[PDB]
Amino acid sequence: YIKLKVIGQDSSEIHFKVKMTTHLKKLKESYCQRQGVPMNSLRFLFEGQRIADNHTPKELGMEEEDVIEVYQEQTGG
Amino acid sequence: GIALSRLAQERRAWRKDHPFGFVAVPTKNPDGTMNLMNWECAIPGKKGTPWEGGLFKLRMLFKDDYPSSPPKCKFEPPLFHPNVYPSGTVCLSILEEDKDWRPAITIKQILLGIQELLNEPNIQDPKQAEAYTIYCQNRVEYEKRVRAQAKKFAPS
Repeated sequence: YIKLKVIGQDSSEIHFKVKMTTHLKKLKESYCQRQGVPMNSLRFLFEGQRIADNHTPKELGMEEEDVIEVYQEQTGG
Repeated sequence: GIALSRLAQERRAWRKDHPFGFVAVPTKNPDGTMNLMNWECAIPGKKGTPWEGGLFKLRMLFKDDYPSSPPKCKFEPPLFHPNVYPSGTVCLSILEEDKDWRPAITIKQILLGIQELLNEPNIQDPKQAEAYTIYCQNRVEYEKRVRAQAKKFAPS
């Protein structure tokens, strides 16, 4: 279990506590729900790497209080 | 100039043949004359859906580039629906000139496409935060709100 700070371009900082082996797609779902933004309209980055759905914190080498960056390619819909 | 002629052709066709329960009438100007650029419409709820019993009025606004350009459809008052802006504006692929809009699309085809949109929302492109949240979390609460607003707009 590690806490992750999820940052967006809109200065949004939402924290999530996840297990080291859960697929990071669940964190995308919790960001979609807590922000009311469609999940398919967001890109999640760890370092300079787009976070895949089967990627896990253990695989990406994430640690406590690491930061994930979120981009929204749909400027209008 | 061509818009007013196309809109007048549509008004006559709607009078003669139009789907049951729908309304589509041009508004009036402050001087009483007819304004074919602003229509007051109404879309009836489908039986068997949480929308049944309610008549949801919306407004169609036409620009001078009609029918080369699509009309702007705004629900008045704004509807609780995941694809309706908090301002009432309805987005649909046929209502985006850079998408699926063609000049042949009549008023009848737009009101039917919005009617279908009510019970079958496009969850991939939500335009309202509140209805997209409730629909993707507590569907029972979503239905209760729709039925509450269906009874709110029921023809009394």
